[PDB]
Amino acid sequence: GHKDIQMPDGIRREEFVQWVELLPDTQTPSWLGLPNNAERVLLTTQGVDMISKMLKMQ
Repeated sequence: GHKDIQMPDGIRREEFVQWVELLPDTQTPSWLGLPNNAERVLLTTQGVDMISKMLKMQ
């Protein structure tokens, strides 16, 4: 949505490490610049891959 990542205003490394350690942890592909459906596409591909592996299994 309208929210976006804000770069730290600090000038020392400690502020940067505190900021990254305090990251929201709700990473979405939109962080990378990719569309948010990229995760859905990747999960679909992984599910198809698991289906193929299970089919090869028997």
